[PDB]
Amino acid sequence: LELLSDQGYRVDGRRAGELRKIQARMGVFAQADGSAYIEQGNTKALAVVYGPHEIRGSRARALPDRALVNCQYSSATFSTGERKRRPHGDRKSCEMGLQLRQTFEAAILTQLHPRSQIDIYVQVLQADGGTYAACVNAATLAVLDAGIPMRDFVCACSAGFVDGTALADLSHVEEAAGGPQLALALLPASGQIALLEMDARLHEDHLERVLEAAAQAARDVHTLLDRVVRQHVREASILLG
Amino acid sequence: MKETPLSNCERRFLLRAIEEKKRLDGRQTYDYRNIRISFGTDYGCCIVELGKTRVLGQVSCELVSPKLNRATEGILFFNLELSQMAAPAFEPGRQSDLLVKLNRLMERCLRNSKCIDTESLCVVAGEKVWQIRVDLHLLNHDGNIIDAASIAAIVALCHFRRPDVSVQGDEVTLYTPEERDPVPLSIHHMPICVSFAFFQQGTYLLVDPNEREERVMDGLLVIAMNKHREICTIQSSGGIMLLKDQVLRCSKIAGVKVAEITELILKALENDQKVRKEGGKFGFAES
Amino acid sequence: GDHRRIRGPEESQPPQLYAADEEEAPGTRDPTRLRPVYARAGLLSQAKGSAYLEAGGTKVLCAVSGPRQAPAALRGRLLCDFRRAPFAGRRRRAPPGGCEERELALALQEALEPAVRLGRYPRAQLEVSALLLEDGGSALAAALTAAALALADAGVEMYDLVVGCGLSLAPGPAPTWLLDPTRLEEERAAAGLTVALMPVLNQVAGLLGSGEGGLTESWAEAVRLGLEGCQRLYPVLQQSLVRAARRRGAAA
Amino acid sequence: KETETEVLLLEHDVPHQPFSQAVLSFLPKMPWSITEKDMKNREDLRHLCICSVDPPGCTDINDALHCRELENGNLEVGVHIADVSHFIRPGNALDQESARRGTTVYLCEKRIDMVPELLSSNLCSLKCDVDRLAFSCIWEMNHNAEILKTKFTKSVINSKASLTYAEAQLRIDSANMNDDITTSLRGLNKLAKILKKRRIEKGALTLSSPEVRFHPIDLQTKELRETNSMVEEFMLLANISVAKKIHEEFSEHALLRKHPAPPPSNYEILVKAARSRNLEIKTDTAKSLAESLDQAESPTFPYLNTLLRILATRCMMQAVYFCSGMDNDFHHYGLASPIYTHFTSPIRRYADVIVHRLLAVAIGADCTYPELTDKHKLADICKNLNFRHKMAQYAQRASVAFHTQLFFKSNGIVSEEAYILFVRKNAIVVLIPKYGLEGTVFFEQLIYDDEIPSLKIEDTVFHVFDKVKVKIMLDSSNLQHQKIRMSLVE
Amino acid sequence: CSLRHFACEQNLLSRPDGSASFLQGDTSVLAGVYGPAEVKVSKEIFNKATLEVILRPKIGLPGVAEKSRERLIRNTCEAVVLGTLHPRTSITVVLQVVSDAGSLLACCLNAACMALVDAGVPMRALFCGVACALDSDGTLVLDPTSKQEKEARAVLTFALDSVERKLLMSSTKGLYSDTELQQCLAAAQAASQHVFRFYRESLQRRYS
Ligand SMILES: [Mg+2]
Repeated sequence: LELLSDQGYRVDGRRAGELRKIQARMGVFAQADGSAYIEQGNTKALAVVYGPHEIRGSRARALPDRALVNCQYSSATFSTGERKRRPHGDRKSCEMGLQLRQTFEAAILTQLHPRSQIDIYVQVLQADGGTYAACVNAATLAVLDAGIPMRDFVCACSAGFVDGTALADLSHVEEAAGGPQLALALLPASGQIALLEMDARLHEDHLERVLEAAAQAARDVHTLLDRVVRQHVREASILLG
Repeated sequence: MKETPLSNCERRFLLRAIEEKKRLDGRQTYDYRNIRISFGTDYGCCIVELGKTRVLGQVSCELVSPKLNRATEGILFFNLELSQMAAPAFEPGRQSDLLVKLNRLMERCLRNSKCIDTESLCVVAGEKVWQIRVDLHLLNHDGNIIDAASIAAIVALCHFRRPDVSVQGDEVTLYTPEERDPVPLSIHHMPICVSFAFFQQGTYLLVDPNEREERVMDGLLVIAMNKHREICTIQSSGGIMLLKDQVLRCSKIAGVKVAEITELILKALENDQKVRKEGGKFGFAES
Repeated sequence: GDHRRIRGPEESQPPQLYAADEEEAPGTRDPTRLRPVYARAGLLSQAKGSAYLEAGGTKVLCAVSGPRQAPAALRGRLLCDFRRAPFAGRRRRAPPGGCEERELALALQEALEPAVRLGRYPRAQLEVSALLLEDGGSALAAALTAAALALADAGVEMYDLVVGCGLSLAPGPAPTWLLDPTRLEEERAAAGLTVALMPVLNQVAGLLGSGEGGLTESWAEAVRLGLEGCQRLYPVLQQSLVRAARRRGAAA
Repeated sequence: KETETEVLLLEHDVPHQPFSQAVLSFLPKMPWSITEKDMKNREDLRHLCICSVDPPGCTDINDALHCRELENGNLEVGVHIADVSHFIRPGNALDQESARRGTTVYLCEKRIDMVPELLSSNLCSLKCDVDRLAFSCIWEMNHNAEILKTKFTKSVINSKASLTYAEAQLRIDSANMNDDITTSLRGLNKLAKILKKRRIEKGALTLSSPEVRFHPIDLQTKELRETNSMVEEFMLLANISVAKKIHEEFSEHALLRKHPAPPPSNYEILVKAARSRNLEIKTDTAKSLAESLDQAESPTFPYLNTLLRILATRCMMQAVYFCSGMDNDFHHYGLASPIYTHFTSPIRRYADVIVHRLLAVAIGADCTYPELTDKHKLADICKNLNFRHKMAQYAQRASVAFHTQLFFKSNGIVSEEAYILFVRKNAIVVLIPKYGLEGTVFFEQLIYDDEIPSLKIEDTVFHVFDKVKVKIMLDSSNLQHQKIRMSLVE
Repeated sequence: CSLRHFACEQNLLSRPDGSASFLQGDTSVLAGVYGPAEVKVSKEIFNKATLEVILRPKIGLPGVAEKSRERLIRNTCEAVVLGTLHPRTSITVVLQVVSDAGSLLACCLNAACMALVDAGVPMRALFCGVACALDSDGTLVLDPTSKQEKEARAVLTFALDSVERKLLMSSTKGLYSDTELQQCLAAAQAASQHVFRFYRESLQRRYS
């Protein structure tokens, strides 16, 4: 086992600056107002967005100014090789919920749907590294499929640091090694970050590198996603007339 | 109960005083409040109060069967509770979002940064290992927690001492604080968080925000650091759009701030040891 | 560790599993037989309606906390809490449960909603609380019957009573359907079944079953047999309710 | 240094931990004015001239002496020890943590104690001009030093002086005269010399050994002097008298120490050596040996007798504690005395404390207890104590070795002279007096004479007591066991 | 004295209505009160204020014993505090155990009382809490230490009143007898006199 061969290659067979082929789709479930699917390698996220609809049991939380974003996270038991139970209610899925919520409340441009729930839901079927970013991106595609206004593709990805270099879009192996991994989600058009999570020890001068690397990886993810979205829109319009 | 609403008067006044770079109590933007570190009688208790925010920290030990994946190194159990005396809204089982984010952040910061030696505290590899839990309790809520919680956990885990143990084969012998002198822990580096607050989408940034400043802010950047300039965690919350240079500058700030806080902590422990070496069950340090 | 109950040991296994013996088998008996039944309504005071039923080692209570404010939408409700006392059965289980208690609760609700008429109890939820003090055989059926008695006692309206009956299957070479069995005939069994009906209008209300095996014709014979058993049992409950009403007339 | 020290103390199991809280508790609070309630059973000698001799820079001073003239021509000599038993009463945790620490280690720089510095240098010690408790053994003698009347009394005294050996010698024979100290010191060194030569005639043997004690600009060698032999002779007399008493009174349970004489299969090397160097020796007993070593001198090797003294000390067995019941040897090779038990330094030993207790109960100034007669427990603790003294010796040796390594690192000295002691096939042991060091040198084709211990190379021959210059190169390949190495030249 | 050096401090915390740190010897409790405030229609009752106490140690989680103790304190306070003045509102008393060296309740009660005072909440009479430990030999000790509680066969926490020095609460561990109960109660009354003198000194110096 190893992470960076002296030549520059990884285990999976890709250099540091590149990533794995995302293969996506938009329109999985029709009984909803917006759905998506994404596989950013072996990972397999699945998003759903029940649109801006009425609040029931008002319970005096229907914001009158803006809309009410309610995003729920879930990591299936059979996601990891080690089976686990209680995927919801845990102290980690709820943190992921907070994160997704504060991202999309930033992006989703709620000032136009006051007193209304935008219900986002995310289920992770398979996890092999980069488990948050796949979900961010799937929920983005979902939102778009639901014609919900939103400032920009909020594209996310992860970076890491090994042997004085920066890796893009980590997997589980180098994610388990314990090295610093920095996940983020930004809005490309403006160059602004909507989220910045990070967990491990490393020096400071080695920050700009992984930071810009994650940013560029997110730009690439943006390219791929937007090509998908354009194919989808084109096909739909053609079928309309 | 419920928190009293915020008047538009205070909000506008605060935003303007920020525009003009004026805090309320009279300090600058790149300044904390006078943080006091007070100790208890029992090794492992610390009350740290920054300005009005008091937080308590206790550290306890146990011996237990470890978990199979790691049968060599021990365990560590964080928990932070928001006592109803901190503020009215802190009813039990209601303000769960804040609990969750704080606890995950603190776990991450301390555990995954490898601040202590989970290996040194092994006794019988497979049968019995230590288990160090740390309970932080929020007493008064005026502004910045994460910093207080972290300073408390650190002062504790550096001011705690285990009941010594002898071992031969499987024969394990525990002893009392009166029969031998308890042994301290093994720290490698003391991280302590640093909290920045963003105003007007990213234009202005403050340090050690009070409660009102937390109510009229849109974004929060937490940054964990050491005296050796080693990022341990950084987190953005509040749904805010920042940039690169902002985090770079905030880091160059956290450097100095953490250096100074660390100097203080070390002085506090020194003074506490001196006191107990002279008769007295307390220890006090002031910023 | 639960912080709402006393600090006990982490785990605790019973001694039986550490025993060494071939437990006694029942043997033979009259398949179309019924155990002696003691049913009385009006036991409890602080409850609007209560009932108690004993059939062999079976000992069940049921209480009805009456209407408590909470068309086809302004239609009543009844929520049922089945609960076996931790001192019933060879093994001990913490009070909470969460696996089979809820299944049998669903059963009770599905077997009671039909009989009860809830149009006359709108915007209301009837709290039915069953309690199984001792398990000695057909349990869910006793619970259905006891809840029916408690309801009819509190004076909630209905269409007819609910009579239950439990059956088992003999794993012998000539498998016969064993009626109203014991915990031994039920743990040494291949298949189990439970019927519950309203005998006047002859309509099932909720049934249930399971099997190490079986087949259509066998299950059908089981069904009709349980129906006959419930019919033969109904009069006891009738007399019990009459008796309780007479005692009420006596009190004033 | 602060790592190697702890490492050797962890390997030799020498407990280094500081004193626990429970221990400190049983100590006395330290306002300590002499309590005249415990002083009941005891006496008052504050009206006495006392001058405790003490090496350079010590703090656990325990012994004290005096020699008071008496009208009848006789004189009363008296030794005084710190009566620690009153502080250290049994059944405590103090006693347990002092037993485990069965002796006070004295490394080249520090000292691991057996009783806190408080009770070791502020209360029990016989500090100057401060009334301190004590046990006392008094004899009456004449100017030929034969005991006439003895006594073993508890008391409270007041040391008027805490001297040094050099200060002692100059106060003795610097022509100064005073009614306070110098006359006592002179009239006591006299009896010392008389007893010394008398016991030498009694057969007890004297020896020597390469002992170097570091400051560490340049190391130094311990220097002999009268005062040391004086105090030693007096303390040996005290130990022997105490032993005779506690034996006559207790013949079942006690703490004695023996020196099992060596089988003659060990002297044969020294015999063959002095034979190849035509000095005859009689190894049948201790006397024959000793009275022979004083004759083996020859002018060609003025530094010869010392080598044989070492070569002998390489043979003697281990002197060990034991109980008077479970054994019946009661014979000490070295001093030629049959019985001997340590009694002077309890601050530095625990058997001394147990002896204080036994002797005090024989005097009647103490109460018994089961763990004072139970031979089993006493034997077990005695075994522990022997184990502990052995560990201490090993540790101190390792420490001096470390300091020599460090000094050779700072100063790479090479090609210093050396004499020879042994001669073996693979290696040739060697001795350097300057640095007080004995070492080995391998040669890995030889000629190995064993009938006469010698080595023969095509060019030369190696016999004992020859000379060779050597270069000391320390190898640090394995930072564990950074080991010296000898290279030879002539 | 028969009992040990014990001090207090008022208005520590800025956010709560009234606060009090009460320590005696080495046990130190910290109390914070939220005065008449909101209460939902489920918890409230006309013509009375709902008093709710929540006590939490500094280790583990709160289980059952702490709930019993906080019921005791709740009902004691309902006994002294006036609540027919502030109906349809909630008074809340939070207790935190900074340290534990025996005589715990005897400290929590005093701290609760001082906090209620600082919050200017209408009380009918002060109250106090003492703890008396009966060893095997019957020799009692007031304001015990954990050693004295472990080495003893009975322990008795008494919550007394100030007007007529009655017995508002009693929580006992161990098994004891009648005469011992009576005599320890008298000694508790004396100790309560001393505690009340102390309260007066503290408040005199607080209003100066
Ligand atoms: Mg001396």
